[PDB]
Amino acid sequence: ACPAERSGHVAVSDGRHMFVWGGYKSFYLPREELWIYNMETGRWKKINTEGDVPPSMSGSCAVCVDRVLYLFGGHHSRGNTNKFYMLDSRSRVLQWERIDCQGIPPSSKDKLGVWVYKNKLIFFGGYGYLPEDKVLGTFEFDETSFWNSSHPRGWNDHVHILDTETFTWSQPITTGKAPSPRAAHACATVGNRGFVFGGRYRDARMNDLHYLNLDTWEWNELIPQGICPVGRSWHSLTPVSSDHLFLFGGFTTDKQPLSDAWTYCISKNEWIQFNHPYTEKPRLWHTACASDEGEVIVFGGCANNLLVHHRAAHSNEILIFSV
Ligand SMILES: COCOc1ccc(-c2nc(CC(=O)NCC(=O)O)cs2)c(Cl)c1
Repeated sequence: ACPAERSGHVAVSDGRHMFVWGGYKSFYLPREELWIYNMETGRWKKINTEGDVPPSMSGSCAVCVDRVLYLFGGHHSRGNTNKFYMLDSRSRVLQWERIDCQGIPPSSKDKLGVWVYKNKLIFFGGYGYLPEDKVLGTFEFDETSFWNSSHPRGWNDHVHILDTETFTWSQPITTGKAPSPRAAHACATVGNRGFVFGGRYRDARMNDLHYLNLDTWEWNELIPQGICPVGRSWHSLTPVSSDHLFLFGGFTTDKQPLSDAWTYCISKNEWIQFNHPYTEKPRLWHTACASDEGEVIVFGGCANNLLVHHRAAHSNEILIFSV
């Protein structure tokens, strides 16, 4: 009929159709299901996948390139993973493919972000286990995870490249000052600039903005003039044009669910707050996808503090923002 409510799912789009997989609610959602939303008509459609179906997961990182889907990472019932999957959505019953990649993969983690640039999928940050061996960057343990679970976890500032020409992992030699290790940040790509805003680190949910030059591997920090959005994690950051990123929702340091929306103007280096009718619908750990008609499609996520699991208000609403 319609997709069940969920948080921490993935959603990717080609501008017409939005593909939704995974997430959890109050147990993980069925791993074989793939929900497809038509951005032009508003109808959903459920299909069942086969092949090397990934385990049902929260916090995975997914992209849609040339109508083929790539999925990295996430948290399943036995923990975090660093496996890589692809799902060709061009043609026949769709088959997931686990890709045995070459090179040193990233550590097993979730709640990260990715930038697409030509043949490269570029992943940044996240939360998961200590890397099996030293990795270019820094890993910072989360104290609370030691006593809660068998395997402690922590945040990282790693940058990894999966080159789709050969499916080989590598780490670029970056210059500049990289952002601190973080998870639940939001990543967005415009041209050769890989933007990242916000995220959780230590005891803070941050408000800084940075971009990585995807042609020179140089980190730059952006300091916009005037009023800026409150620091947050579990928010969405979506390119809406060559010159504007759309920001919505999330979760403050003081654990307040957010319903504000902003546009970040790249050319002017300025934030502009966006009026919308969903002020009473804060979401965090939702997804957001841009349509070819200048809209942003938000789905799922939780309306309150999802860390109180027995009171968590997960959603299956579609919120349309006209930009
Ligand atoms: C597998 O079911 C999902 O339910 C959850 C939801 C959240 C967490 C946590 N994530 C962190 C790391 C972080 O930066 N979290 C982002 C932040 O704190 O703003 C600390 S607690 C966990 Cl383990 C399980």
